[PDB]
Amino acid sequence: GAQVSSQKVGATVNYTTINYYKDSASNAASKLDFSQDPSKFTEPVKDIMIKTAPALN
Amino acid sequence: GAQVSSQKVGATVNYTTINYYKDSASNAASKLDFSQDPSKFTEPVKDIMIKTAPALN
Amino acid sequence: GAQVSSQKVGATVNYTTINYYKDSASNAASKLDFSQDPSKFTEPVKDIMIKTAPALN
Amino acid sequence: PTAQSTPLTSGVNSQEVPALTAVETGASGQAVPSDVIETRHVVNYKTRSESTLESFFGRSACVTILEVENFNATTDADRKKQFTTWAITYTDTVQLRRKLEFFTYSRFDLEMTFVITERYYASNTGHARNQVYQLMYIPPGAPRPTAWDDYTWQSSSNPSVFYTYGSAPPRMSIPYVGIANAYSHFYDGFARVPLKDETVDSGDTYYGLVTINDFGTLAVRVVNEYNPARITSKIRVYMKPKHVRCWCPRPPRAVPYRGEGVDFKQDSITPLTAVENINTF
Amino acid sequence: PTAQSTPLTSGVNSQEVPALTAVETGASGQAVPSDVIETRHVVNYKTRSESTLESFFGRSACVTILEVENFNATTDADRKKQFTTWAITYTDTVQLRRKLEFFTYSRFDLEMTFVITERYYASNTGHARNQVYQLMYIPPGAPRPTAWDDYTWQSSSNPSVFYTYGSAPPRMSIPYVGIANAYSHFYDGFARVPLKDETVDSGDTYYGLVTINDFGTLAVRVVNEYNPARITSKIRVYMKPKHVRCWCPRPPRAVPYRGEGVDFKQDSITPLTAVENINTF
Amino acid sequence: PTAQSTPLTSGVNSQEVPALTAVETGA
Amino acid sequence: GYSDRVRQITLGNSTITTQEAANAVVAYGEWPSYLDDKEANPIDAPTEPDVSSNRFYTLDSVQWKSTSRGWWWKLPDALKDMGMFGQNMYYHYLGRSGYTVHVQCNASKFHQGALGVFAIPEYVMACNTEAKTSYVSYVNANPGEKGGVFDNAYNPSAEASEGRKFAALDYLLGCGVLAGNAFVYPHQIINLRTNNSATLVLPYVNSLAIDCMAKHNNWGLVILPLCKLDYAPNSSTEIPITVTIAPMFTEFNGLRNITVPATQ
Amino acid sequence: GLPTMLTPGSSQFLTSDDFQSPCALPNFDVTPPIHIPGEVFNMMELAEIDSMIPMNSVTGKANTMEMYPIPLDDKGSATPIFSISLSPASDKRLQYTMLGEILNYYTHWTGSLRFTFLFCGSMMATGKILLSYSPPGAKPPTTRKDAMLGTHIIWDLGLQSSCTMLAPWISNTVYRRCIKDDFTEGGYITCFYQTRIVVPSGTPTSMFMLAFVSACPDFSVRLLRDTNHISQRTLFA
Amino acid sequence: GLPTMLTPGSSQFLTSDDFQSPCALPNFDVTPPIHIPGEVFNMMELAE
Amino acid sequence: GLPTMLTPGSSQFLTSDDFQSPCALPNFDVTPPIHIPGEVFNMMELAE
Repeated sequence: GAQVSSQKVGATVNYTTINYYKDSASNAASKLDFSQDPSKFTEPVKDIMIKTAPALN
Repeated sequence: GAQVSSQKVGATVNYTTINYYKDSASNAASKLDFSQDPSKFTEPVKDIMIKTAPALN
Repeated sequence: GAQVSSQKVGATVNYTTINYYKDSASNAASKLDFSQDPSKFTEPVKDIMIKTAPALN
Repeated sequence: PTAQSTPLTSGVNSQEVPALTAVETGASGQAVPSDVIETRHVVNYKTRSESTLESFFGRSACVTILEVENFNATTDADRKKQFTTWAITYTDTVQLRRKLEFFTYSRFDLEMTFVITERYYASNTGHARNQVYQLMYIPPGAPRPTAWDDYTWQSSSNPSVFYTYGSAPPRMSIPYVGIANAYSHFYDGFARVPLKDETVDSGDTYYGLVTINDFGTLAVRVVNEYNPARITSKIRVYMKPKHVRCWCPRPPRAVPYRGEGVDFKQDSITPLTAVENINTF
Repeated sequence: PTAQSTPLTSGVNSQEVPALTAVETGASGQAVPSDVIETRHVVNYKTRSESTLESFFGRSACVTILEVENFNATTDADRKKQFTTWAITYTDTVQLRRKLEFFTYSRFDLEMTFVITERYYASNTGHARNQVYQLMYIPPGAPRPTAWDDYTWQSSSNPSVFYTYGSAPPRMSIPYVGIANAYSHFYDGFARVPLKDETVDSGDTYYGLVTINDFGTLAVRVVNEYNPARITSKIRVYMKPKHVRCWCPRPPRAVPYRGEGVDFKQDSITPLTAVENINTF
Repeated sequence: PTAQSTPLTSGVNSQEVPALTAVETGA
Repeated sequence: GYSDRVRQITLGNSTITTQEAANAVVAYGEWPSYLDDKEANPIDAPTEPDVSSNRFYTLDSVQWKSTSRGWWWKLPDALKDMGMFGQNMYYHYLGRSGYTVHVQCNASKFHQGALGVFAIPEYVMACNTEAKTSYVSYVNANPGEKGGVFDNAYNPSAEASEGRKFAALDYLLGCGVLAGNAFVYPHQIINLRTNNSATLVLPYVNSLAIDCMAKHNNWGLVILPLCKLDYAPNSSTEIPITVTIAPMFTEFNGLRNITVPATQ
Repeated sequence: GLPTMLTPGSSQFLTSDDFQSPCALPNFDVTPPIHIPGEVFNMMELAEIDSMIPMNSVTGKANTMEMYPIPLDDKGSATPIFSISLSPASDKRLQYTMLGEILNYYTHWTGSLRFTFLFCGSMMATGKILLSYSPPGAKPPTTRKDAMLGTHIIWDLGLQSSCTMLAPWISNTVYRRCIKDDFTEGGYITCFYQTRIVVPSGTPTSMFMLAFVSACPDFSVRLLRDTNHISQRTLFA
Repeated sequence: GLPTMLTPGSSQFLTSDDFQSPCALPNFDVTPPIHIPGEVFNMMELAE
Repeated sequence: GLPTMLTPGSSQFLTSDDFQSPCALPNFDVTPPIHIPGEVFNMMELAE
């Protein structure tokens, strides 16, 4: 039961992984999570502010 | 001949197992047995006692 | 080229074997041979003797 | 396969009375919060995975410590330090024993592991080349060594493990070797029936498990011959029950052990510390 | 999944004014170069792969240094050098701590790694056989050792690792063991509510995370008995958070720590070096 | 491939006499 | 209208009634049975004496006083001289049996007290000398039907021969465990305001399919006063506790001449 | 010779590891299993069995059979009958129960606790008794009017000999620690006469009840550890 | 015994490595996750 | 260089082990077998 994934591009671009232990805590690093949305920190406003519009009416 | 199973959930969630030796005694721990029924210790009575009913008539 | 067999029962009951060397002499122990027939030592008589019959007539 | 969730219940005013029972029956109390209070719904994702017998017993535990030495032995008592023997059992220590003794019977394979450690006995007698240890399992009936270098150690049929000092702790598995259908942690009986008017002495005969148990002997030596420097070694033996089943639960040991049996010691049978008052938070 | 490309834009002469906003709203500035200059098209192939939490925290970092020794201990204080205990935490050191404290809450598995080093204490007291170390994790409640060779070390249920000197640094994984749904790096509260007119002393009670945190004890010893030569050892403990999630970002620590809490030191609260002039390139 | 099981038998009163043999035969 | 307070048990030519029971216990949820062909061990045709031995034998009664600390019996031992069960036991090398245990103790609506009745597998108890370990004589370990008693004191004997008997210390259940946890064993309680009997049905319990009965007791029967007897008009009063036990599904193997154990 | 490389951990002996090992007795034919009554699969099965709390382990009675029975009488006192903290692993009385003993092989616990009480007076005795569980954070209750503001049940004595009070899982943390610890304190269990015990003449005016404790089906435990209830100074042989 | 051969790097401890390791607490049931406000995924979120 | 990790037991010599080992005489042509009377397969044959 072997997972095959793309490896990080450097300067035959896949790598193989088999988990050997029965606890997820034993596993290596989580695969890259590219999730993001800074709006909750950079723009947590109740009413939408369109950039091109005035922030205050 | 490789068994693939779910590993214990921690904080690619399968692990692989191959038995290398010819005696079962050599094998690693038994997979989690969630069997249970405490009735033989907590309620080993001959006649069924319904909780909501009186225990004695 | 992997052989898969039942392992000896103790108290996922198969094990895998791959021969790594090119001479059979290198191999591990022969799989259990349950052949037997003690008649050649316990009863090597020319004429069949039925247990329930007399051995001598 | 999780522990139980709590349903959404409200109150009652009913002839159904789950809060009352009668424990004279042998039944424990069965009522749960929903039976006696208003409860919300709570989904329970938590499991009892770590309290399965396999999890509970799934540890290598120290069960004894042996000593063996390697020096030029002139006297008779010094010759007996060149090797050592041990009756194999779980009872020399208290921790694993107590856990096993939650149950009357049990059945499992064993994982034996050893941790071997050395020290110099003195500073001014030169040095000592790296030592190889032999741990031989001597099943009941097989001849036991009288010297560290006698014929018994050729081990043509006994299993032996040769360990090189500094290497990874050695380890092997043992099957369920019991001659019964399970191991007994308790045996309320004797090894033989003493008969009427027999001459055989029953003034110094023993009782229970000790009279019937015998798993054999572990013999240990240093395979090396003596260096000018005397080296004393310790062998810690570890056991892990695996593929475990157990039957007939018992109360746990409440007071210090004093033997391989269930006897207790007079100065050590007061486990509880008294409370100031029955009302004391 | 890359960082943002720049589009081809030219100028404007418009009632749309993206260059102006009002940060009173709580919103940060949102404008980008294309909004306020003429830009060319630039395809951006670059990624933020190395600033993901997993990448940011994906290092084994030293979190403490322990000392333990192995010699013939006559006095009481010398007996206490034969083993050592440590309250497990990320706060003894500053580097990882500061990185973790970018966040209020977090949740992760741990990779514990150890680096073990020895030296001789003096030259003229012979030599010493290769040592085996025992690192035992003692969860809260389990009995703690009072001597290097007492019963606690049989470790029937506590996890222990036996390390042979010279071998690869030992390593194990720990799950997310928190009793909450995440670890708290900050706790603006107390372990209990002091009530009116109670005799219990609240003149020497503590505040915040220290009053509620307890991950247990790491106990360490040398399993060997004393050589004529005294050997002192150091155990460096390393932590790597893996499978990481974090919540509620905070400003980073700007000034030296002085405890396990957020307190600062009077002689060390001037992080900035003054500039010659507000106009200074 | 096991060692031999024991069948359920009761008694006999028969001219068949399996209890007697003659080991002179070599058997 | 059938209540679980009224019950009748018939085995062989013996019948028991009770009108103030408290259900009945089937130990570990398992009724006794004969030994299956797929679990058998000795190969000789077994003897199953059926009704001659599978019947209610009634032990000598004991007296419950406010000062009483408890009573114990072992099992097959309490029945070793009981009619045909005893003969079959001693004529054979091997034997197995289940039991119906019926403990009887009636009083009045004005008495009070509670007896814990426990059936304990492999009830190994401590010896009474600290010069040795596991040091109990066969004769003291097997008192027969008269049983033994608990005490609230532990006075191990100096010389090794004087304490070749059980140290039946009540709060340690005679075996180094707290008596309050005896409820993990099959049990009932005779609480005088509620009931006058306890009934336990026991299967064979052992690490083997069948064993030597004269060597090995499978069950211990323990009766501890959890709450002491009390009766206001006369607290020196005593009420009897009577123990009646029936073997069930008895099966014996390895017939020979009779076993006659030593008596001193 | 297949190219490999050792990683940290190599050659170490972790007592909680889970690896395979060669059998010292190859081809060993184990003794065939047979059915034995009373098989256990999980330690929580045992925690769900009622065991007696040594509620009255005061001086003179601790470590005797008299530590178990809780004194009662017909005099209708306003003081509490017993009081005890919900600290099932740490408390000087609860820790010696079967549940408490099991909890001391673990670091964390969660779930509801079932306190079941058996009245052992005469049949002629009647009474009503209040059993309370007050969650933590306020004055510990020493009076009935404070006890009844918390979770409680009023027990009427009668043909049904026993009454079950629940201490439902009410906690800030998802698990509590199996040690005395203010952060995971569990609250207070207490007991009062709701009316009083009443008897006629010819009847004992003082008597006892027994208190049992067991875990409910929502109960679970984590983080196996060594217990504090057993130790040794030298080894037996 | 399958023929292998150790390569350079063997037994070293690189602090930026990414390997598996045996769990010291096997079969541990982690505390179920719940939603917490303000989750962060990338440090660049904070730089913005 | 494929990442591995040695477990307890490594380098030990258990006399009852069952592993493969390289042949000191590779490509050796064994003497062809022939039938010999009285072959034994199990020691219990002799006990009978």
